[PDB]
Order: sequence, then structure tokens, then C-alpha cells
Amino acid sequence: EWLYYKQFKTVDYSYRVIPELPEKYRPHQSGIDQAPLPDYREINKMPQWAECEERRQSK
Amino acid sequence: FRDVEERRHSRDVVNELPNPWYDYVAHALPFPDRDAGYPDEYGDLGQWRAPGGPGSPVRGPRGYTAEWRDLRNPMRPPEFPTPWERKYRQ
Amino acid sequence: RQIRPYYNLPSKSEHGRKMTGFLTPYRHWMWKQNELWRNVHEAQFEHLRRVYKRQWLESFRVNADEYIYKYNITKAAQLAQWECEMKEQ
Amino acid sequence: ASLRYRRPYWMMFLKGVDNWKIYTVIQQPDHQRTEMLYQAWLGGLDRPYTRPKCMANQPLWLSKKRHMLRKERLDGPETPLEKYVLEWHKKFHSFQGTERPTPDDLHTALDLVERPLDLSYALQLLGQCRNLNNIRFAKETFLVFLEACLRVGRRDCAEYALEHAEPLGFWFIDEDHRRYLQGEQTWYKLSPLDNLYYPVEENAKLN
Amino acid sequence: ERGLYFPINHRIVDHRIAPGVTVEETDVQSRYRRELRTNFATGETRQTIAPPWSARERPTHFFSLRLPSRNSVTLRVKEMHNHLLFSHQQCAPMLVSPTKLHITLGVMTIPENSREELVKNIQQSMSETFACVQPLQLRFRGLGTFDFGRVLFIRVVPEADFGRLERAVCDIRRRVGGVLGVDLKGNPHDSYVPHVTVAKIRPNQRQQLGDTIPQSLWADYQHHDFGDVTLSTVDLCRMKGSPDGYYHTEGAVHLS
Amino acid sequence: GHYQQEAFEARKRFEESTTYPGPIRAATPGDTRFYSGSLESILHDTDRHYWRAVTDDPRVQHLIPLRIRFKIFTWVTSGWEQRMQVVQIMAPKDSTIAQVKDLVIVENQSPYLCVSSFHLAIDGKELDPQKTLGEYGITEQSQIDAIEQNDHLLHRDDERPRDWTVDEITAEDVKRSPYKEMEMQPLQNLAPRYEARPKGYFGRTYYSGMKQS
Amino acid sequence: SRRFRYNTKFPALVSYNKLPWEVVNHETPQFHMHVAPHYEQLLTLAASSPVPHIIGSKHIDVPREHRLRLLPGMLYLLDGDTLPGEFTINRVLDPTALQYYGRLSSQIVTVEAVRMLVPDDLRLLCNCITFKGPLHLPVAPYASLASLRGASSNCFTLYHFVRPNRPPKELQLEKYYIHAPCVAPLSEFASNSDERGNWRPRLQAPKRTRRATPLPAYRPPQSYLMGLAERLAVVPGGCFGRRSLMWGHWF
Amino acid sequence: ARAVIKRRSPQLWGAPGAPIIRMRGHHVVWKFQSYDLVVEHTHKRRNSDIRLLHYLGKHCPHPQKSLWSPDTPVAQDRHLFMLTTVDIDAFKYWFGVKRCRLSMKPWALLAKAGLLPPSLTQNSKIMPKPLFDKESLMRYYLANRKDEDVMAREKYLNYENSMVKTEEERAAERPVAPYL
Amino acid sequence: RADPLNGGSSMTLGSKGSKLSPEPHRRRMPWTAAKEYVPGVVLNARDKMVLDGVQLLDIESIDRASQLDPLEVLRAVVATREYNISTGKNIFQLASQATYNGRGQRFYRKEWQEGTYDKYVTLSAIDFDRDGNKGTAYGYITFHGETTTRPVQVDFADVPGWYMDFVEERAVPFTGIVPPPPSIGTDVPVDPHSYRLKAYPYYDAPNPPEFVERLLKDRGVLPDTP
RNA sequence: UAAAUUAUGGUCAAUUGUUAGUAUUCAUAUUAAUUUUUUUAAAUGUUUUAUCAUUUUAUAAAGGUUUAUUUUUGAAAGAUUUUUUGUAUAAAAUUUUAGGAAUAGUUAAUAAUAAUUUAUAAUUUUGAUUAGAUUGUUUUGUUAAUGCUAUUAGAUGGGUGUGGAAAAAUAAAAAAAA
Ligand SMILES: [Mg+2]
Ligand SMILES: [Mg+2]
Ligand SMILES: [Mg+2]
Ligand SMILES: [Mg+2]
Ligand SMILES: [Mg+2]
Ligand SMILES: [Mg+2]
Repeated sequence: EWLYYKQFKTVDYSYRVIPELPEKYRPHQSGIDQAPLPDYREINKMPQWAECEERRQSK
Repeated sequence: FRDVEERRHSRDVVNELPNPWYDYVAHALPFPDRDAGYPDEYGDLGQWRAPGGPGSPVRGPRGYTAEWRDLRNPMRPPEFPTPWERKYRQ
Repeated sequence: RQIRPYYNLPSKSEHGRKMTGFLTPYRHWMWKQNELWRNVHEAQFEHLRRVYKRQWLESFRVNADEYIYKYNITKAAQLAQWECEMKEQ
Repeated sequence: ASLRYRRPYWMMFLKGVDNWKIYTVIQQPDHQRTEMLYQAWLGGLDRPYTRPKCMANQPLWLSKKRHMLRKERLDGPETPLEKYVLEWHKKFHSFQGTERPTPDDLHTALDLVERPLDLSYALQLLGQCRNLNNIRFAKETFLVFLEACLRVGRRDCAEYALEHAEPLGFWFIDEDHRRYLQGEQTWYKLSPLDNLYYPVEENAKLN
Repeated sequence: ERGLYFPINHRIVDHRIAPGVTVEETDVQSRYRRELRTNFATGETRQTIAPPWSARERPTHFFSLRLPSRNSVTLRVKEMHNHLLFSHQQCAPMLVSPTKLHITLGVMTIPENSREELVKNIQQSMSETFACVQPLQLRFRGLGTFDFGRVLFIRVVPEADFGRLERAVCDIRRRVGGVLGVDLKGNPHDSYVPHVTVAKIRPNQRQQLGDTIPQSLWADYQHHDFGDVTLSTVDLCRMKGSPDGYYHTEGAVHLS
Repeated sequence: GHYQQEAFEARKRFEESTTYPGPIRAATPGDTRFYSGSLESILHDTDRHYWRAVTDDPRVQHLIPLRIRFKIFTWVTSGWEQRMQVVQIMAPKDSTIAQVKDLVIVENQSPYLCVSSFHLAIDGKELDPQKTLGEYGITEQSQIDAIEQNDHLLHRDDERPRDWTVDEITAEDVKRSPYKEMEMQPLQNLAPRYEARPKGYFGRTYYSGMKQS
Repeated sequence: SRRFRYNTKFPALVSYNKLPWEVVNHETPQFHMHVAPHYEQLLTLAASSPVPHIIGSKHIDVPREHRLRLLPGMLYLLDGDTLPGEFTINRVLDPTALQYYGRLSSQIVTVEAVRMLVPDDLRLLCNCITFKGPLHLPVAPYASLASLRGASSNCFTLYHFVRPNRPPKELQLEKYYIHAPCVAPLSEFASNSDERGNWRPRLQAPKRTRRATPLPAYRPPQSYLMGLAERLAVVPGGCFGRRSLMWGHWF
Repeated sequence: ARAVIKRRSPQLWGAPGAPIIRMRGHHVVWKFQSYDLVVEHTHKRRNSDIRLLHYLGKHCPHPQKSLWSPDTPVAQDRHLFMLTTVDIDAFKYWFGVKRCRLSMKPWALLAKAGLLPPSLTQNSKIMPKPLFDKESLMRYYLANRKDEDVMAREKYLNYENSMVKTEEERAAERPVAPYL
Repeated sequence: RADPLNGGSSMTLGSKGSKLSPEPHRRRMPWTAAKEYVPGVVLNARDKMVLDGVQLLDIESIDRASQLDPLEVLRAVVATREYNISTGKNIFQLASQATYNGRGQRFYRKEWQEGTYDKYVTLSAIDFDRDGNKGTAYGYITFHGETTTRPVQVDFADVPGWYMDFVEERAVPFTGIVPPPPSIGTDVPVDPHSYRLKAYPYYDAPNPPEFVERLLKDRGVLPDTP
């Protein structure tokens, strides 16, 4: 228990969870750009099992 | 527990004997009953003064009164002829 | 403190305390027993509380009204003394 | 051990929120333009924006607008089923939805299967109707599901639904539907109109 | 920022509201310094108050010091009328004509049956009371209100021969109300407040005029000084307004 | 309760006394504005800031301190709360309910109360603007509510103001009304900073007279 | 905790820490939550002893003018089903609302229907509850409800007028908690009853040769428990009772 | 309710809490050390005088030979002595009327004096703590229970008023002839 | 204050209790009211090892390349179901299976039926939010054959500790209204053969012998040898 | 404007320098101190709880203040089926520098007013305000003695204002709900 709480800067060792405040706390200031837009046609290509089951559907 | 205890307590004779500590509160008042040895209006210590004197709280105050009758002339022989020693009455 | 034994209900959590106070029925029964015993103690204890309370109240009655006796006599005396000093005045 | 005296009163009973100390210092100018940049990074707005005074969470309307501006996947719907699944996510997964699906909507959803891909889709819908949404089925539900697993020529899933029907929550399976999967009755159902046995290959004995 | 953080005049607890209410249930808001605004500011004056049975009946006759001709008072009250009427002419019915100005020393109800016995007896007692009193020089400055701002009058300052008035009045008070039982609207063991009534709102008037004389009229004349007057003449008057053009006078006494 | 009728009856018997001389105002003191303590306490008019052992003659009360209740929407950080604000006048004994409305309108110092027309009512029944307090038996103790125009629309989402927690506040309404005054966008000293009560204060169910769990 | 004396701390105008004023919304189930347990008590009263304005012969009629200074708070019972004029009709079919009328429908007259009626101008309300069949209470002859055909044609209605969005005070139900005895159990011994001779007294307790059957042996509970409910100040069930008596909680 | 708790000397409830009777003395060499019985609040400040309700007494924890009394061939009296000064009017006031708390060590003391029964913490580790079962206790209770009125009157005399008036002092206090 | 433990007796701080009164000790914090709570941590805590070797998808992964064999989907659904019952069953998981959403049935939590504790809840009505497994549940509490007058929100309806027993007699259609079950002292004449009272206000249970053995073998009365 | 006695009462005031014509508290004395010496302090992990939360745990950091610092019970004590009360924030005294001049969000009335309400305003030579020094009204030393000469330490503004009360960011030696 106490080891777990120890990682927190609680001044009195009070069993409370107090986080820290990093200089960069948010993605944009950490250099990270906008989440990359998904190519839609590439993820809409039918999977392998679906193609195999189409092959045994025509059989 | 209370009952067994009351029983063996009332059974012993050394009890039924008043215990000054257990029984009462001698004085409940925050101030003392009589003056003990505290400095006076002049600042003098308890040892330097005896209470009851001029610093103490005041005591306050046609025909004849009832104090007229009890009095009697030394010339007349008194009530019960108590054998006073002459030297003492002198 | 409230004693937390090892056979209390273990809480599996990494975000908080490792052991929740929840009792095996045995622990509950036990606790009840111990606490009965201390009840036995505190019965007599508070009994003595209120006993001393009435003791103190009664002594206060008696001594305080003895005080009022003596005191009233005193202030009656002073007041007599004053109205006399004013007749003289 | 409560955070009562560590953080501003309005933050009481605050949970799940990431690094709450942030929202303590947001008044300060640099933290505030940091947040302008962050909201711009999240996008969905015309203007430079910042969340209101003491709010730790984002506004309901704002996150709703974030949710509705988020482009769904499957831009290519071909089968009627895929159309209906997109409509299904529209209606029943809408942000803070009051409404909940009906067994009839699941029957409807399950009747549009053609290819095995659509079986996977309809089946995940069914998965959400049991586990996520908690919806009791009807008798004809297993009928539907069964004929659906027949349409695609995969009968594995049907008997896998039989051997344990309690987790999937089919509370009634007519005994003949069991037999058809266990192999006892060549046919699962007879179409009254057809007066023939289903499926047709078993009906080859009926001819 | 320009004063105390909590101005001292704004610290107010209302004890006529139940305890605990203001802490939890609701807060009570009021402009509290209209009520706390004092008897000097409002211009109220506490007259001897009538017992209910006496309060029921109209007063009939009153004692008055008659103002002589050529007064400082009458003149300045005329000046005040001029000013008031130039400001607001809605005052016109409220105002008392300068002809009727008199000092009111007390008010009384005489029943109509015993009328002559009472007027003769009163007149006599009055003449005996005022036998020794020489004329009275009194000072008038300041305005005040009776009956909830319906009656507007000129105060008689206790800076002068006023003292004598107070004994004098309190004697007739103990004769007229003490000896022969007569209805003085107050207690005979209490002294009346002498005044010169300037504006008044009667019951009939009250509908068109309003329930109280707005303080905006007389605010500026509130402390105005009307001057000194010596008074030799005491009257007992019945109130009839058409007999001589002055209050009808049932009795008179000369101070000399 | 018992007090009210005890003192009413006492007054009423006092008025029927054939013989009474009347009180002596040298024996009937007023009240003091000067007493120990920092706070200025307003009391009953039968009561004094000193100790008066003797019971004074019952007087009719010419200024009746009416209390009139309103509903306000108080902004707390979590969202809006509907709570109660009393306005207290001193209304002359014989006054008309129209005049009571007028006195009430002048006495309120809060910008959020009197915006539209309001009707006085007692236990939900409207009062005639025409008649006297005498007729309706209005006393200090009597409970008087006040009902605005839009108040019967408050069960909707329109008339009830919109909290920036769940609702868009736009450049349309940033320049108008309590929203404008409030300054939604946080400043360094945090603007007018309103009282806040958290979301889990009453639990999952809000405040009630009846215990719901 | 006791309520503190006065607020000198914060400006009055701003009002600061104030318990919210509870207001009853008629659109939600919560409305009925408040109103229902009153109705039952009310009907109970009507079953024992008379109360004056409870029973009207016909629908009350008032002008538009005097509408809101007469109606609000009014509660009266009628024989038939007729819905007040100029009132939009809302059926209450939502189950959560219907739910609170459970006790009233089981142990008093069965509830046939519930209706929320709102005036066209929208500022007035009428809660209309239609009961079916005879009371499951006994009805006194001199009692109010004895003047009604719907009790003792078997349907009859309760009508309650109220303003919307008001505190659950000024719907006036609390005047009705006057309590009169049901004389049904003693009706047996009155000189009017002919079954009073079929009565026989037990003056003396009968000789008993057997003790009460002993309770089944106690099984100590097997799961984890939250600790002494005594020390946690939990009343015996988390239900009712005093924390000093711990009866019926586990051990 | 302190943001950063004072970690070393915690208590229960807000300070100043209910008054508690404590033993305290400055620390020194064991040869000279004395203690003070003190009624004070629950939360102490740097100097113990700031919250101090009353001063109950000095207690010296050093067994002493009694040189004040003459050397006495009596066996028991020549055991060493332990000296303590109790103020018992203040004690009975504070404890009884004001309802104090008690730390354990002062409790042991006042137990020795006969003001209190021995404490909860004084353990002969010879005996165990007792067992209990309700049916046996019930048999013992049905066996012995006194009358209701006797018990009520005992509670009356112990808790409420003790000093009562016999018929005699009534008869002696009621007025005689000229006003009778 | 209103209801102390053993009256005020102050001889130890622990003598009072872990809470001084049922009622909230500060007026500004109402939720401090004494309830009967439940071990939420353990009873939520669902088993994530049940989801081992499964291949779940997400809600918004609708992609063609993303989803899987219908067989894989089925064992995924079964794994998820087993994951949700993995602790106990939530009310809303019990109620959706019963007729009429289980209106009228008696829902008892495990610990309410063991020991001298006897309590259950008759269901008055249910609101399913869009997510099952959560919601609001109202009903009547019945404690030792004594029942509530009006319905109440059932507390801890979401925590998975609940059992019930389906009876056709108790079922109510959504049209009608769930009646409160009769409190056995008042509405129904008290009968011994129909219902016997487990425990009453001054009662408490006799000592189970294994506890006694254990406590003496603890305190060192009865010996215990390694 | 008279003595006094039924006699020592009412409980201890007692000063110690060997100088250098004379005038003036001034070198070398005793007591008390600093010079002067490890026999009284002490180490870090406060604690429960219903679980990412919520209950318990309120005056030793610095800055330099002389017309200056002032307060409740709603927490706990605390007893009991539910409501119940009123008293408080204000002042008066005591206030330092060898050679001495002006100070200022400013007084009082109004009022839950007025960054422009009204007024012949307020503090000061009976010593102000700035500025130096300084921790304020039972604590010591010397002495026969009115004196002279010490006394630490601890309350340093506001800015989502929680809490009964701000006393709230190492530095105990206060047992903190079995
Ligand atoms: Mg308390
Ligand atoms: Mg400090
Ligand atoms: Mg300085
Ligand atoms: Mg001073
Ligand atoms: Mg001061
Ligand atoms: Mg700061």
C-alpha cells in the first residue's frame, strides 16, 4: 500500500492520490500532430476469411 | 457483573464504611470559604497581617429598653451567689 | 486504530488501498464479544459520571446557600452602615 | 484521505478526469492559450475556443458536436445490410441515447444477410443486443438466426449456439431445431406454403 | 474600494425572523434603514396617546394660546405658504389659513348635555390656574408630524418661558381631567405637547390628498426658524368654522 | 398558534375597557439604538434592547412587516439551482394589495426578480389587487408567495436559463442578460466567481422532502 | 448538528448557502410520488367520518377572471367520468408514474385510470383519478363517501386542482390528516347486531402443557460483512429501528 | 481540516476538542522527573498553558521512603511510598458535570486513589477476557432481578437528588402559631 | 446526537462508535448519512482473464478488414457474457430475463438471507437506460415480514450481488400496478405455520461452537500444537 | 489640644572596595552574566474508509509591526422520537528615537447609493505620517531601598472563499473512532 502511495508527492503521506503537473501535459505541445486520417478504401478491403468463404460459397 | 459485584460487596463488613473520597465534594465553590494569607490592599503578605481588623468588611450598627433590666447595681447582691475570688473581681 | 487483519476481504485494485475492511463472520462475532466486555467497563464508568455530577451539584447547593447566608448578612450590614453615614451626613 | 482541502470545492467527487491539477491553473494566461491550442487540436469548431470557468469536463454540446462530426467508417455500403448497420449505429449509438433496440429490429437486421461478412456484422449487432443492451429475445429469434446461418452455408455457428444457448440467451429452442443441428431430423422446418422440407437437399428425400 | 469592505451601516441582523432561517432555508432581503431612520430625521413626534374608548370619540373643544396681531410666526408661515404653493400647488387644500393659527395646549371632548356646567367650571378653574402666570415668551423653530404624517406642525422649543407653560398646563390637566372627570384625550398625569398646526389632512380630504403628507414639501422648512412671540391670552375653544371666521371661543383668560 | 389568539383576545378586551386613563409616555420608554455589541439588531416592536420586566399595553400594529417569497435561479458551478428569496416590506395596516405589489417592487435590490408582472398569492390562491389586507387576514406570520408570468413554463427547457455545462452559449447571447454579466470565459481573478456546489452533493438524486432510497 | 442562529457572514442579496427549494414538476413521475400517499389517507378519512368540501354534486363552475383565485388547492369527488372543460387531456400510461398508486389501489379502491389535465392557457392543472368498484375499506353510514353511488355506476373520480411547478406544500393535502376510527370491528357488539349472542369471552388464560416450538438452529452467515452495524450507526436493517438495538442484522 | 495535515500529532474532531485529563511533564533525566495531572483541551499548542482548563496536581513516579512518619515496625507501612496530589472538587466537577475524557495513565492513578475503578488497559495476563452467551445470562437474570420500584428509587438516589426530607424536618420547618 | 451508541459514554473514543449518529454529522455534507453499503471494489472488479484468447472488437470499429469469423464473433459474445456475470448478477441482468421485466418478483441480495438477517425487495418498476446492466430500479423493501408503505429507488441495483426466484403468481403486466406485499402483522393476520419470525428486536443468536473453539484457541485457553 | 495598661500581639528592611590636595554617581571589589567546556534528548511511514472518490485529523519558514492582534458552537464534548431559542466581530488605558513637519483612495452623514451623493470634513506641535531601532501590559539581575536593568516566543492581505473557526505545504513528542 504505502509503496504505491509513495510515488506521489503528497506532503504528509496521507493516502491521497495527487498527480504532478508536467511542463508538457497535452499532445499538441509535446510535438504530436493531429491524428492521421484513415484511408477508407484500404480498411474496407474484405478480410481473408471472407474471401475464402466466398470461394466455398461459389462451390 | 454488576449484580455479582453488588452482592459480594455488600457481603463484606469492611465496606459500609464512609469513604471521604468517594462520597462527597467538600467545597464546590471556586472561591475559598475564609481568607488565607493573601496580600493586602497595601501589598503586605499574609504573614504580615491578621484578618478581622480595619480592612475587613464593615459590621454596621423616650422610655427604657430590654437591655436596661438585665443590668444591675454592684451595690445590690446579685443573682446566684457564685463564689468569685476577690482578687479576680478586683 | 481500526485493526485490519490479513483475512479481511482483499480488494484487488492498483488505484487504491490493498485491503477493505469487511469481516469474516468469525471476526464479527469476535469483535462483538470483546466489545461486550468493554461495555461492562463503561457501564460503571458513566454510572460514576452521573453520580459525581449529582455529588457536585448537591455540594454546590449547600455551600453556595451558606455563602448567600453570610454574604447577604454582610451586604445588609454595609447598607445599614451607609444609610447611617448619610443620616450623619 | 479525501482531496477536499487539496483542490477547489467544485472539484469534489471528481473521478476519471486526467490530471485534474490542470483545471486548477487554467485561469492563468499561458495555460489558457495552451487550452485554445488544445481545443483547436481536437477540432470541430470555427473559432478559437476555451471551456468555461470551473468546468473540468468538456460541455455536453461540445463533445456531442465532436461525436457527430466524426466520420463513420464503411464509406462503401453495398449490401442493404451495411446500409441498415450504419442506420443502426446512427439510431442506437447516438451520443447519450435514451432509446434502446427491439428484438424486431434485430430480426429485421438479421434477414438482410447474403455474404458471410454480413453474417459477422449481424452477429456483432446481436452481441451488442445481448451483452451491451440487455434485451430479451422472442421464440422466433432462433428461427431467424438459424435460417440466417443457413443462408451463408455456415452451420457451425448454429450448433455452437445450441451447445451453449444460455450465454447467448436463446431462451426457447423448439426441439426439432435442435435435432436439425444434432443431425437427427434431416430437415429443420417445413414451409406450410411449400409443403416442403428445409433445407431443400434434405427435402430431396421428400421430393 | 472607496471605503470599508463591509460598510458599518450595512451590518444588520433581523431578530424578528426565526433562527436558522437565514443560514440555510432562504435569505431575507430588505431596505432596513427606512425603518431604522430615526425620529429626528422623519420628523415624527410622540403625542400623548389616547386610551381606546377615548380614541373612539371626536374631540370637541381645546385649550389654545391665541397668537397676537403682528407676529413673527404668522408672517413667516405666510412666507412658507408662498414658497410651498410655488413648488407644489397640490398643498393648497392641506394648508391651514394664517387666520386660524393658534397654539394648541391640549384637546378635550365635552358631551353636549353637561355643556354649561362644564364650560363654567372649566373657565373658572382655568382662571385660577393662570392667576399668577405673567405673559409667556416662547420660541418657534422646526417642524414635526402627528398621526403618521397627516398633521404638520411648528414645534415649541423648550428654550424659554416654555418651562412655565409646562407647569401651567400640567395644572389644568390635573384639574380639568383630574378633579371634574372630563375626557382629555390622554392621561391627566401626563403632559400634552404644545404645537402650532400648519398643514393637516382630514378624513374626508384623505381620498383626494393621499394618506400621508409627502416629506418632500416641508423637508427644507423642517428646521426653519419662525421666531419669538409673547403670549398673554388663553382660550377654551369649541371648533365651529363659520361662526366668526376664527375658532368659536367659549372661554378666555388674560395673562398679566 | 396560542400566542396569536392570546394576544389578539388580550388586545380586544383591552379595547372594550370603559375605564382606562391612558398610558404615561414617561413610563413607556421607546427603544435604544445604543447598546453593546458591534451588530445592529432589529427586534419586535414589543421588545427592547434593555431588560423590561413589565408587560406593556397591547398596541395595534400600524406597520406590518410582510414577507413575500420569490423563486430565483442561482448559478452554482455545476449548473442552475432553484431557490427562494424573501423580500420584506413594512406595509401600512390598511394598505391595498396593489400598493403591496408597488412597495415590494421598490424594495427588491436584485436584478433577477421583478423583470415581468407578478401576482401575489396565498397557498396558491391569487389575491384581489383591489381589496385590503384586513379582508384576507394577512399578518406577519401569514405565508405569501409571488408568481411570475413565465413561472408555469419553467418545467420546459426554454424559459429555464441554460447552463454552459450542457448548453451552447453563443455570441447571440454572450452580450445579453445574466450570461453577459457572468463572464463565462475564465479571467485571471476568475471574474465574478459564483458559489459552487458539486454534482455528487445530494447523491444521484437531488434534494427532496421525501427520502427516496 | 443544529441550525445556526443568523447569517452575518455573506451578503443577503447574493444568497449563498441555501438548500434548493423543492418544486414539483407535473411532467415527471415525481409528481405522483408526492401526491399519492396523501390521496390514500384522504380517502381513508372519507370512509370513516364526513369532511365538507370533499363531495360535490356537480363540476364546479367559475368565471375566467376568478379562475386562479378560487380553484387552486381544490379537491373534490364526483360520481361519474366527466372531464373538466377547457382542459387538454393527458393519459398517464408511463409505468413509473402508475407505480406510486399501488398501495392506494390494493388496500383502497382499485385505480381504473389516471389523467393529467392541463388548462389551454397552461397555468392550471387537474389530477384526475378514476376508481373502479367498491372500497376495500368498510364504509360508515354517516361517513361522507356513503353519499356516493360509486362506492358501497361502480366507477367514481377524484379531482385535484393545482398550479404547475410549485412546492409540494401548496397542493393542500396536509389538512386531511384528521384521524377517525373505523367502527367495523365493534359493530359486532352493538345492540343493533344479531351476532352479538354468538360471542363468548375468554377471561382466563388456558392451561398450557407445551412450550413454543424452538426456532431452527442458527447458521452463521458465510459471506463477508461490512462490520458491526452498531458501530457503523446503521439501523437494524438499514431499514427501521434504533441503532442501540442491533436485532436481526446477521448475528 | 488542515490542507497539509500536521502528520505527527493527529487527533479526532476539530481543535479545541472535548477537555481530556492528561499526565504531562517536561522530559529530563529519570532521576528528576515529575508529572502534572491537567484538565486541558484535546488539541494542545506549543506551550501547554494556552489550552489549560485546570491544574489537577503533581505526581512523582519515584517510590520514596517515609521519613515524615516515625519508623514503624508495622510491615505494610514500611513499603516505599508513592506521592500524588489530587484536586478532587475540580476533578469531580470536570469529570462529572463537564463530562471529560481520560488518558490511561491518569486513569490508573485515580484508580489507585479510589476515585475510579481500575482502567481498561490494566491487564492481569493470567486471566483471559470472558465469553458470553445470551441464554445463560438470561437464566441468571431471571434468577436474580430486583423489584421495579426498588430499582427506580435506587437510580433516583444515585443519579438525581440524594438529600431528601424526612417527615420530621417538614414538621420542624412549617410555620407556627401567629402566622399559623 | 439523535441516536447514540450506549447513550453518551465517553471512557474511550472507540466507545462511541465509528459514526456518532445515523444522521450526517455536519449539515453541509448530507451524503455522510449512515447507509448499508456494499464492497463495490471486489464486486465490480470483473475477471479480465475470461477475456483471454478471445479477440473482441469495439463498437465503432465497423471496418471490413477489422471484423472476424462468425464463429470467432460467437465465442466473443459468450466470453463477454461470461465476463459480465463473472462476479454475480446485477438486477438489470436478472430482470431482462424475467416476464414483464420481473415486476413483482422478490430480489434478495446474498447476505440478506443468511444469519438472522432477512430482507428482500419486491420490484415495483424498472427504467433501463440504453446500456443494460445499469439503470434505475424501484420497489418495496420487506424486512422480517414488515413492508414499506410506498415504493423506493433500490439502492446498489448496479452492484452484482443479486438473486431472485421466478414465480408466475407474482408476475404483473405493465398495464396493471404492482401491489405492495402485505406486512405480516397488520394486513394479514399473523400465522405461525405460514411465517415464523427469524429474529425480533431484543433477540440475538446463540454462539456457534466453531467460533468459540477458535477464539479460545486464539486467546490461548484451548491449546493448539504445531 | 491629653496622656493610658489589663503591657515584646498583625511573624526579621538593613548597606563590609587601601584610597592619594580639593570639587564631580566613573579604572583595580562582591553578586549576576558572556569568555567556559556533550549527565536529556530523539529516528522516519500519520490513520482509518464504501476505491481512481468520500469521512476523521487548525498557529514554530521568512518579511518588522509602538493610537498595533479583536470574535461565535453550527464541529467535538453531549446524554435525546422530531422541530428551539437570544447573546459575537466593538472599545478604554500603557507606546521608543538629542537637537521636530505636515500627513492622505482619504472624515461624518445619508444607504444593503455614490470610479462626479451631500458637507464650513479627518489626522498633527498635548509631537503626527513617512524613516530608524524593536516580538506589546503576572517571568531577570543588583539592592537595605521609591530605582536602575532584562523577559523569549507566537496572528504578515486578497485572487471558486472549503470549514464550527484559516491557524492550511518539512522541522511531533498531543495516541488520532477494536
Ligand atoms: Mg453536537
Ligand atoms: Mg509563523
Ligand atoms: Mg517602523
Ligand atoms: Mg489601545
Ligand atoms: Mg481595537
Ligand atoms: Mg495567496
